[PDB]
Amino acid sequence: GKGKPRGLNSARKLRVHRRNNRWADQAYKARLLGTAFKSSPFGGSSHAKGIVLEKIGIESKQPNSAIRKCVRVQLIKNGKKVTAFVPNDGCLNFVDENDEVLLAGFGRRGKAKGDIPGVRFKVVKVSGVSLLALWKEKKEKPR
Amino acid sequence: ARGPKKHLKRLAAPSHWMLDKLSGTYAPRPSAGPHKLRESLPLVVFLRNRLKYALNGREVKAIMMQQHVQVDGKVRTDTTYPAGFMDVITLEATNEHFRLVYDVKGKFAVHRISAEEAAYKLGKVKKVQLGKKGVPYVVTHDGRTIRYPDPLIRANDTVKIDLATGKIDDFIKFDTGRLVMVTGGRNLGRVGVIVHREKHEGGFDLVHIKDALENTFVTRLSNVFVIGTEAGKPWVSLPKGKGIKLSISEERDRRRAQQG
Amino acid sequence: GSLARAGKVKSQTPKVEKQEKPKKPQGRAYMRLLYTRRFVNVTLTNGKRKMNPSPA
Amino acid sequence: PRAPRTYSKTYSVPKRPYESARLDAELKLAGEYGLKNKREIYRIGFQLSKIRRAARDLLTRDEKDPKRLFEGNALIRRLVRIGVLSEDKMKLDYVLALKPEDFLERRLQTQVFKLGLARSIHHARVLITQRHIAVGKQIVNIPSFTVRLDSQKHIDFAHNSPYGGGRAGRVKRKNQGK
Amino acid sequence: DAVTIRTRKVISNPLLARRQFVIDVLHPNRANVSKDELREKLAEIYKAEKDAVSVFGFRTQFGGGKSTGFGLIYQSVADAKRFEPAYRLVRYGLAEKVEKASRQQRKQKKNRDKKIFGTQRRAQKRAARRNA
RNA sequence: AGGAUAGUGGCCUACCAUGGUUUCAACGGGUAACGGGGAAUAAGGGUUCGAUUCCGGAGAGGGAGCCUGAGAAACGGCUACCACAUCCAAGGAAGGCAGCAGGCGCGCAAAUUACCCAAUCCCGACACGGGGAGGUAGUGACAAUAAAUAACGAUACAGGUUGUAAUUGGAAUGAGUACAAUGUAAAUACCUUAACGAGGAACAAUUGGAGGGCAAGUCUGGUGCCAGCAGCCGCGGUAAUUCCAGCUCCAAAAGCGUAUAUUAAAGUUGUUGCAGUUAAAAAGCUCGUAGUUGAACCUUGGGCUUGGCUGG
Repeated sequence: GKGKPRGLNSARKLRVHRRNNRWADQAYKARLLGTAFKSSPFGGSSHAKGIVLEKIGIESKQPNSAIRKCVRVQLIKNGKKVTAFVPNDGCLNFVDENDEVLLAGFGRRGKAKGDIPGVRFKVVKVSGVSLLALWKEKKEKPR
Repeated sequence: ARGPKKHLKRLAAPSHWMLDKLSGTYAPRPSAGPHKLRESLPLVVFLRNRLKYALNGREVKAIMMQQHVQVDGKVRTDTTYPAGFMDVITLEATNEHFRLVYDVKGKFAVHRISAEEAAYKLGKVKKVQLGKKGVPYVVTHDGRTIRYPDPLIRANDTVKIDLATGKIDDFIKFDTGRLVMVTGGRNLGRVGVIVHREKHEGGFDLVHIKDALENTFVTRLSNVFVIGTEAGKPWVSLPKGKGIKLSISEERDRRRAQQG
Repeated sequence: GSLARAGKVKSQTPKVEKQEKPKKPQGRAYMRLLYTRRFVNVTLTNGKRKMNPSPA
Repeated sequence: PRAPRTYSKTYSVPKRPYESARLDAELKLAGEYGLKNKREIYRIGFQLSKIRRAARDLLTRDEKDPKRLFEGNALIRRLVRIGVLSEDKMKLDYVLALKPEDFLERRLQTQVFKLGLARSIHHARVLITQRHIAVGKQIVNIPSFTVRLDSQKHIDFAHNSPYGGGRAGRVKRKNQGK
Repeated sequence: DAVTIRTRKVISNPLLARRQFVIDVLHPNRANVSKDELREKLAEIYKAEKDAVSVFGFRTQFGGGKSTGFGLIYQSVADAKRFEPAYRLVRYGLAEKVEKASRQQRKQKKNRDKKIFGTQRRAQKRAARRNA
């Protein structure tokens, strides 16, 4: 009989069984445990500002061979230190030590993207100016 | 919370006033008076939204402060005075007399009446009991207290108030075959005769009413108002439509024929 | 890894100015332009239809 | 505060953005009727999708049902009134058979061109937008204005338009005035 | 150029000693008709005093050539001055715009007077004695 | 039984019994929890959200206690303590923006220290006063609606009677500006409307892409496992369809991309509707209480009369 109760008065057994078994779903488990609130560097936010500690080059994973140019950022809201990628050919020169950078994820929702090891965030703005605007010479860095 | 409310939000006003959503934040809060807040019609709504004599709330107050508006034969200057079912509104400057009777669509019809009929009103007897010094009295649906009533009058009966002396002319006993208008619920405004009264001790008595088109509906006894001694003999003029509910298809057919 | 080569290729890419060209029509006119270009004067190569044929 | 004012979207985008069959059909349909963009095609499909949904719900009800008879006749009457549904197809089964080209036929832009007031469908839109076309005695400058059957005979140039008996326009007055 | 005025939804309102109606104005080859000119025209049509006629709330239809508003005709100029809003009488020149301080100044003066108990003359007399 | 209360009541007191809740989940803990009307998405069933235009509750820095009053345990009332914090002549005195506007801080994250009681309504001894309640304007790409950025001829050619590709014309119009009138409490704006207002009509549409998924290049130059791209698969080591650019093209367009959450896709939470020999997963095996679920059987058939609605 398909291994689940079918009786008309077995709603409690069906309701409790589903409730027990949704904990095997990591999307459901992460939402109720509040893991983003407790464990995520951003604390559940989409973006987070921070201060650039140092510019660091990270070697890509095999089979790729390149130096992915990231930065070490200490988040203002909680003091946590994360590594953030600086996209676009030569945008590392727009980012200096002790600058305020706005970060965002890679879109893989907490996982590393591509061949870049251990990096889960990217730089969106530096010194309040869009990194894309700086790259296309639409704006100049205020310094 | 700490005391009585004095405001009425526009969205929370009774729907039968037919107020528009966007004209403002508030609606006229009816004053305390003979009729309940939810089952009343403030004179500001009647004089501005219904008759359109006044263009705004400032003007309706100007109208009433000149002593023009009378409710039940007495001058009222309260713009939010809670006029209700069977009340008579007199504007002798325009030589007009209105009675607030529900139409079949659930709203208070603009029902003009003659001066002779504007000299009385009907009231549903809510309770009969003895006052101080052992004097019996009757409480009607509009909060009136009439002393020394006819000893045959009981609750759910209808009395005819002289409305100038406040006395009782005569009454109608609540019984099978009496003409009735429904004053509450989704059958509000319908007119029919009592077919059978079904009693429920400790609960709500139900009345079975048959329409003039032999449609039968059931409603609570508290929503039943006796208005006539038999079918086709009401003690007041009924509004246009005679309290007969038509289906939406019938109304659509009637409107097509009326307009060609 | 060394950070000295950041922006190497973009810096040494020879600068080429955009050739000045007439504006293309906007809005309803552009849909009109695309519609004729694809359904009125059809440029199919006997069943071979290409949006951007490279010169060959 | 004041009661909120209702608003709603009047279109919906396709689930698959890139599909040559749908892309070609839309562009072919926009070119025929001189539409500005794909949203004007999404709008017709959206409002036609909900006409069908209403008709489908009534068609699941039993015949002679009061709601099916009342709302079904009303829905048929509205579609017949704007000329989308033919007078011999008042059955609520032909409502499901309607197509987006039926609605685009009834636009003001389409009717101006098909009445000979414009050289092409693209000439029709600019005539409408430039306040030259009047329906009845009222100037309409909305190309998507859906022409009713009783309004069909009263589409003409505005009485104060240069093409309809008004004075000469800005350009002519500057030229003949020099 | 041949201004035509139509009145509809006319209601006789002796409660406010006036007649009230909706005004339709046909003004082809004309931007619109000024309120002052409509009051003159309405007074002639109904043989009333110009100062007893009030019009307001006009809007021109899309495409022009027609406007719609609201109009009042009182039984007398005295009745108009009694029931008309003040701002409309200022529009018609039948009254003078009352001159008062700005809303900020009136409120600030009111709150300054809340700090004085008794007459102002006593308060300033006492202040002079204190500072002398 | 009393006391207290506006009044019922372990609400409190005295005396007396030993009761009351709980695997149908009590009690405790968590909540990045005010509840609901509702919102998003949705074939159906569902999943997620609801501080926030309405209703109910609670609070006015944190507690507690009260006065007045019909009504408050009120905070634009008082009293005290705690924490902040203002003036001081050092003796003292005065505080409470989770009202409106505004400032600091916090941060990814949010507007004017503007005008008015004209409307909606409320309050008062009141036709007259007051109302940052409310309305009006300012900022406002939160979302939503409609909707410009061109149209039509002639030549010249190509072309299959007419669709274009170019260089040649005369028309049309609102974006904008403005007399004015309207609008309004007064304005602004809209709507109307004199005069002005379009050829590169420079009055110049953008945002992302062009290996696949996925629509659109095997074009040209640059670099050479570097720089970089790339949601994923992958591209880049000297002819790179993927990087940096030019050209061309594609998609959506006054909008387009990115991040995060959520919904569908997900029959990958499965009641509808999953899987368990070998892919993850039948307890080592029996007993067993709650739970769930439990064979069949008791007025059936027949007859007569009649009302209505479907087809004719």
